[PDB]
Amino acid sequence: RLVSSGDPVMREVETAFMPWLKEQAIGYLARGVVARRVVDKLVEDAAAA
Amino acid sequence: QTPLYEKMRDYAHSNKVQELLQKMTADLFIERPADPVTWMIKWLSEEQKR
Amino acid sequence: QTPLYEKMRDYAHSNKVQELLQKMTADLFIERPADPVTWMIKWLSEEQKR
Amino acid sequence: DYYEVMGLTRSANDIDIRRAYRRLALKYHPDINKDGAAGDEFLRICEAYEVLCDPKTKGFYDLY
Repeated sequence: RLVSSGDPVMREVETAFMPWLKEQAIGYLARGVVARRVVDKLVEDAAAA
Repeated sequence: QTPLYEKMRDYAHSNKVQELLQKMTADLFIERPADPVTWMIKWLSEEQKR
Repeated sequence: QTPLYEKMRDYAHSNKVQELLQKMTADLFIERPADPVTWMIKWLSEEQKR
Repeated sequence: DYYEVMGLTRSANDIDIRRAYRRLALKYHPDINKDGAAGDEFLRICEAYEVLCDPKTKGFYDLY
């Protein structure tokens, strides 16, 4: 009965590791946003030129 | 067979708890109280005094 | 012989004692105390209310 | 258990089971043994010999 209710040690550590993946994804998205802003500034300067 | 299950089996099969359980259940099936909750309390209280 | 065993089998395979003992053992394995006897005293004390 | 009721041990032979059931079921049969604590005893004797006189059931019981 006690093992029927409760844990696989692997999934619990894998779920603990997931926050790190989410943070890395957020950082990459921020990098992409910075790139888009740089491209917009480049377009404005191109029109001025 | 995770380390918890193995640790529980080691504790469950240890000497202290298993002999204590065997003793208690033998005494309880001797006396046969119609309210084992209290008989266990008195029996454990008298055992702990030693 | 059959009579001595039957008198104990009928007692021990009745619901009150059996599902008291099973829950007590389950909580004992979960808690893992150093000295089981006083822990069972406590558990029975705060289970007597229920 | 199915063994202790016959009095035998876990390593009993086939002739051992024959003899044990012979004496225990000629001592506790209702027509011979008039009365006493011989109600459950005869039934468990019959059940134990029925379980232990057939190798497939005997082995399946022995493992579990």
